[PDB]
Amino acid sequence: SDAPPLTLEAIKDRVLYVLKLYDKIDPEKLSVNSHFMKDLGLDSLDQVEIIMAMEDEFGFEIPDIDAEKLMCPQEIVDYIADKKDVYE
Amino acid sequence: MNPFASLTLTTLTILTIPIMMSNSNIYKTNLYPNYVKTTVSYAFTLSLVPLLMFMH
Amino acid sequence: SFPKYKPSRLATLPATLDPAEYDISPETRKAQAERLAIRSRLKREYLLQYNDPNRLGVIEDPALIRWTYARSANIYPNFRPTPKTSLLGALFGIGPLFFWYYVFKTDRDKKEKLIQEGKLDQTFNISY
Amino acid sequence: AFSAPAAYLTHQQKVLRLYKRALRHLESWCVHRDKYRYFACLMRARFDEHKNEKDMVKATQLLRQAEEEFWYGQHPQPYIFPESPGGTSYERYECYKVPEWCLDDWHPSEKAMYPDYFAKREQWKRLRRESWEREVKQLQEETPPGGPRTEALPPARKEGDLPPLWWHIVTRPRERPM
Amino acid sequence: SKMELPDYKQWKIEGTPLETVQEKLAARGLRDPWGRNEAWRYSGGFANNVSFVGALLKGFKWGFAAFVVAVGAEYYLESQ
Amino acid sequence: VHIEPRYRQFPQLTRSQLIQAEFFSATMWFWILWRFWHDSDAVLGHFPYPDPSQWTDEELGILPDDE
Amino acid sequence: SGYTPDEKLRLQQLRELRRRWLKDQELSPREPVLPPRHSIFAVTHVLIPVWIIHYYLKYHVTAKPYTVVERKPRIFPGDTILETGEVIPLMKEFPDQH
Amino acid sequence: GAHLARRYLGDASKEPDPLRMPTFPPDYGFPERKEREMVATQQEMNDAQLMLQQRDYCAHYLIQLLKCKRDSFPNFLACKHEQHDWDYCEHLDYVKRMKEFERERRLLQRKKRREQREAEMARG
Amino acid sequence: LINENNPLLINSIKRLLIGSIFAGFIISNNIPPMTVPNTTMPLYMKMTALIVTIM
Amino acid sequence: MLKIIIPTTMLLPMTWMSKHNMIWINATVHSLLISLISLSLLNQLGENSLNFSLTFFSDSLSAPLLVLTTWLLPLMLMASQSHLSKETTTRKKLYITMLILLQLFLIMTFTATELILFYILFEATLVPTLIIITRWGNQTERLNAGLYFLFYTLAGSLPLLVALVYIQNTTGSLNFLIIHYWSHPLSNSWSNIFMWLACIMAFMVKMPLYGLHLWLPKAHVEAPIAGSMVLAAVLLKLGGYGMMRITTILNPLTNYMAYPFLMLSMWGMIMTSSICLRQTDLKSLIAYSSVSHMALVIVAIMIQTPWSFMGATALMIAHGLTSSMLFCLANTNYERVHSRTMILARGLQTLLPLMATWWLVASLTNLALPPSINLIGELFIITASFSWSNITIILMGMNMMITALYSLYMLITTQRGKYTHHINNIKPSFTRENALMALHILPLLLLTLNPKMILGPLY
Ligand SMILES: CCCCCCCCCCCCCCCCC[C@@H](O)O[C@H](CO[C@H](O)CCCCCCCCCCCCCCC)COP(=O)(O)OCC[N+](C)(C)C
Ligand SMILES: CCCCCCCC/C=C\CCCCCCCC(=O)O[C@H](COC(=O)CCCCCCC/C=C/CCCCCCCC)COP(=O)(O)OCCN
Ligand SMILES: CCCCCCCCCCCC(=O)SCCNC(=O)CCNC(=O)[C@H](O)C(C)(C)COP(=O)(O)O
Repeated sequence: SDAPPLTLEAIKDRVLYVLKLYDKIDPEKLSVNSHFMKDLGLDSLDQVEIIMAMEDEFGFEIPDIDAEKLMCPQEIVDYIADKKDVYE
Repeated sequence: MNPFASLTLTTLTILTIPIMMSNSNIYKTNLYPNYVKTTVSYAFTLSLVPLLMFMH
Repeated sequence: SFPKYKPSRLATLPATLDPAEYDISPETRKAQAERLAIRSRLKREYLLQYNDPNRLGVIEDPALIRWTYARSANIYPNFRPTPKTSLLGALFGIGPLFFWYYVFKTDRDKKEKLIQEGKLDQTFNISY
Repeated sequence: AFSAPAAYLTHQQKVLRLYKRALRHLESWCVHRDKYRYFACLMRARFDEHKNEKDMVKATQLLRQAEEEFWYGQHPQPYIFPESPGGTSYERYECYKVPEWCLDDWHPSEKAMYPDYFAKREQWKRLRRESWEREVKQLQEETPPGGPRTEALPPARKEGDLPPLWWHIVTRPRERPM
Repeated sequence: SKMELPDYKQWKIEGTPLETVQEKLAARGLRDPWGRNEAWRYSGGFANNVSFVGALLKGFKWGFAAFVVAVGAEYYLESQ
Repeated sequence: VHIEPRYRQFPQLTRSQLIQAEFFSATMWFWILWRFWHDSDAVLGHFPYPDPSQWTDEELGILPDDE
Repeated sequence: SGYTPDEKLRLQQLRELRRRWLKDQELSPREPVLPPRHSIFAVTHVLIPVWIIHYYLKYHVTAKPYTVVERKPRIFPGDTILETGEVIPLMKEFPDQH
Repeated sequence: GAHLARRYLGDASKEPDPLRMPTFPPDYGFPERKEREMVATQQEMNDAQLMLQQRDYCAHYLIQLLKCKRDSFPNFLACKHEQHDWDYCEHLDYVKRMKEFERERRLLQRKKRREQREAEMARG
Repeated sequence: LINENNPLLINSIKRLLIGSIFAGFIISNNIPPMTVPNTTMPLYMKMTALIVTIM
Repeated sequence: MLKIIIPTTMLLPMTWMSKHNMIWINATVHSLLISLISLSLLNQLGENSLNFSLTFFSDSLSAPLLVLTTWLLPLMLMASQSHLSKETTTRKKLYITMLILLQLFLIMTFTATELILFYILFEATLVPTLIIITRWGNQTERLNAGLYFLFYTLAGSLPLLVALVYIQNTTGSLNFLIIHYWSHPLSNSWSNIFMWLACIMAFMVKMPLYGLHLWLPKAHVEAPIAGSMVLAAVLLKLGGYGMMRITTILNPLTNYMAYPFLMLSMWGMIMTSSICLRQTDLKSLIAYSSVSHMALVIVAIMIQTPWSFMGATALMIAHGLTSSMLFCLANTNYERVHSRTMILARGLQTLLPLMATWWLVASLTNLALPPSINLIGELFIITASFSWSNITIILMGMNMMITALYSLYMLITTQRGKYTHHINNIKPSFTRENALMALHILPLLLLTLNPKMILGPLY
């Protein structure tokens, strides 16, 4: 029928897959708890691009006020889970 | 009486039958859309005949 | 450098193009903080009632009652006969009446004058 | 939508918002991905050229000029996500959202079906009832005497406590209710 | 269901227009860090695509063959 | 029928859909060619346009400018 | 920049509560506890209406004048009339510019 | 179209006006014009229920086409020769109208030129 | 998520496909002549629609 | 006619001798039986009227009015028994007595042969209505509105009496039959002009005419559900019926004296229809729509053509039914939210589906959707006005465009959108409310099959 019931593991895998694609972030050092500024040394304009990449990946728009607060892959995964009403 | 008038009137009147069944136990089932589609197909098939008579 | 965008009544000036958001002084920040304080206090007052389990009914909003009362019941006590009000009332309530009266009277006089001379071609004019 | 707004946006917030908006309108203009990548890297370089400018007057003037450039060069029909406010599916399913309190008006015959769901609903209702006074007390202690400065709400700082004003946030119907 | 993502290391911009983009930025002094994320748009069945005239003449060969065989049959049958 | 999402790969296709698309495209093209071969006059015309300059003055009844 | 510790903690608690509530919206296997021909379509949907309409038109509508008015049938030279047996003369010796 | 270019840009008084045509007598230059012949009289056209537009000098071919169409109904690809004949008659009528247009154009060009030459011969 | 392999959609579109292919020829040949055709036209005007379309 | 009058009077002791928990049932049942009996009056002749006696008569114009009046009481009883639950028994009986007296006075008014008795009952109809409005209304404005209802009417109707007793002093009779048969033309003099004004303004106030309509948005809004129902459905038609009756003696002066009233009505249609577009009060919106509809009846009566008369009668009946249904629909939501604000309660279609359907049907009938009798009346009036003057089609069509604008708007704001969050006391619709809606709407659709029964004596 329509799209399958996307779950938490799917969202986490998609977020890490998008992040690993990015040239700047080293795939080995990247973790789901990795802070974008302290751990990987990215700037704010780069965080904006990461947010836009996730926006394109999942096909929905995150407001800027909500977008600025996201600094970990786990944070983005949790935000997408709350938006999509994903409980597993 | 020639069947032209009867067929033309039947074409229009048989479209209203599923509307009369909107309170019956077909409207609360999942077979209603297929029923309406079949009714429309039958109406088209019936309406094809007066068209043939006109082309004749 | 570029063709300037000029605002209008039905197409206002954008939030990015107003100078007020680019000439900031401390009193502006103080006013913004006060506005946030009022909005937050109102929001908390609403949310305290909204989330209450014991509440049953409608949370009555004083702003809506004020709006309705101002639009309906507070207009006459605040009305003064002034040259602007008098002219506007006289025009908007009198001019259309005599305008339409002149139009219809002229048309009907023309029609009756045509009828009397017997040149209207009123054949098949059974129903009226 | 989920975060409490602030009194104002700082210079950094404004320039980041302008960057995102300009990138989105550039993508709207540059339909294909390779061309969009080229011109987006060019736009990123153009933003980075004044990354470490310290005089705020010149920074604000450049921001104003960039805003004028964006307004003149914006796409008349920019791309909008379907569920976004300007999208084609923004409020499509709002007609199917039904508040939970309507379940209180169901007939006993209707409640005869789904008994487990209504037992769990009674559990939820009692949980809501038993924690309201603690939430009100916590709100009345944490808040300043003058009143809340920001719409931000506090978490539950005790153990057997729930975050104050949680019932309507938790009991949201769905994004695809039916 | 029960389907996992492919390897993230297979996405290369090699042979794609993203390479032309990469050289065009490199000639200016900048880099494109999101080129690989788009690589899947040129990798699989999306690697080759038809043109407009090719799209219009999608089934010209089979229809033309049917047309010629039908004409050849009917013309020779007409000579009774 | 049961196909699955593929995530950045060309979606799974079935034989029937390709054969039906090709068959209908070929049918349309054969129809166009058949009608062109049998009903060419519908496009190219059937009667030629006469040139008014080719009509003699006697054909249109013109006196030789003296009467 | 980023979540404050109180904001983040409140988000975790609200997220846990919302996830539990969403899990509570699920149905048990028994949950909907309900309390205690070949061509028959074409005869009750086509045959019956057409019978009624034919009867009504033939014996009620036609009983009044001008209720059902027909266009006059076309007549061409060489035709034969079924009512009077008359024949229509042919169409006057075509010039036959062949 | 060229006629439109000649009329709207050049001298408009050298070419016919479609609303006012013909202006010359039909026997002005022709020594003997025979009446145009019609085959189907009013009665057959009335019986065939032809439209007032269709009741032109090609009506007989149209009547034959309608008759053969009615007779051979199920096979609708038999009325080719009759349709060809009716279309040929219509084409001939259109060429007749074009001939009338060209005749009036040439007569109008000749008339004004002849009168202007007579006036020039009367200059002195 | 591209998946068009559902019989309802295929049949519904295919019926109107056959219609949009053959209905013009079918209908044009059974209706009687309702007007007088334009038999004589200039060649550059008979083809005007086609060159305008391809241009 | 006494076969309907006497049971109506007998309804009073039956209500007053009933038990404390049985007044509503008996009243509803016997009022329905009386309406069934009154249905027999629809068998009218084609030439003259049904002259029952020297006192009462029935015509093709008054029979549908009588039928509607008799049918309205059971609906009023059904709608009034919800908000009067906590009331004491004696006050409930007083309310039912007021309703029964109003119905009896209306039946007597719509059948009086003499003009003076018609005036007496037409003025007597004021007391029960004023008592209902000023005693069982909800807000403090119900007092002021009552005065506006009491003095607007009388100031128009008191000169009429002075005219009526004058006419009998010159012609010798006020019986409508003798008046019609012995009718004489009216000369063009100042005395005749003021006689024309005296006989007309009494009914112009009741319609009401634009300019003399300020009492209606107060009285209809401030009255309880039954009061507003009887005001819109029947009490507004008294002016139209009286004008239709009395215009016979006003000819041929009506040719010249109708110009100001025609202008006022044709501009007031647009004015009130535009006012309906910006209305924070739903009940006021319905009340203003009522005036916008009645201006059409005023125009139709003024232009004096048979088509206009039939259209005006049909429009009167249709508007009465539609306005009653709309007032009931508004009161349904008012009894839940306890506020008349149109934007307070939104998205009700999600919570109340069948009531949303009732809203949709009422709105469709309000904007004159064919082949409803609203459309029949409006179209007949428009055709008659076009015969009167073609330029009228500029305004009338405009009114139509506005009429659909404020109707569906009313349907969209209250039913569509998303429900307001803080409201949580919306209970499912009761069987009484749905039955009232159905009994309002089913005769409206049934009258389409036999429109000649509400097309008046000119048919
Ligand atoms: C807010 C809405 C309220 C309701 C409005 C009610 C409308 C009532 C209007 C009555 C219609 C006309 C009344 C009198 C008829 C003619 C009026 C006059 O303008 O016409 C001329 C009349 O001549 C002079 O103008 C006399 C009238 C002058 C004095 C009247 C004062 C007008 C001021 C407006 C008053 C406002 C009306 C509402 C008051 C509250 C015609 O010239 P003439 O041929 O010689 O007279 C013909 C009549 N004859 C045959 C009997 C002799
Ligand atoms: C809610 C507000 C509505 C107001 C309605 C009231 C206006 C009604 C019109 C004025 C009423 C006066 C008519 C009373 C009965 C007249 C009958 C009659 O024909 O008698 C006339 C008498 O006519 C009059 O005297 C009338 C004069 C007016 C007196 C009262 C003045 C009231 C205001 C008049 C002008 C305003 C009218 C319209 C105002 C519109 C309302 C806003 C002639 O009698 P004879 O003695 O036989 O004379 C002929 C033989 N020689
Ligand atoms: C289709 C498009 C239409 C046209 C669009 C026009 C767009 C114009 C582009 C030009 C934009 C500018 O000049 S740029 C605005 C000029 N002013 C400044 O740059 C002030 C200094 N800003 C900072 O230092 C910030 O911190 C920051 C650099 C963001 C780093 O923040 P992070 O710590 O988070 O990395």
